[PDB]
Amino acid sequence: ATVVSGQKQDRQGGERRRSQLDRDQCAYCKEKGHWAKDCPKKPRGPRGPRPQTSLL
RNA sequence: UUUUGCU
Ligand SMILES: [Zn+2]
Repeated sequence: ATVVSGQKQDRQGGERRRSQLDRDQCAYCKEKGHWAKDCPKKPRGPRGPRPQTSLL
């Protein structure tokens, strides 16, 4: 696959209180057990790799 | 809406 870093302006690095984000919690839905990267509410699947919807 | 969490 292709992967290239374009340009940047304001670097990222969010870190300032997270309620109680547990090491075994989700920072997406707020679920306990799965990770955000494993959140079943992620813009992935079942078919159609394209986040950020356009039409309602 | 929420990935603000090292492989
Ligand atoms: Zn989740």
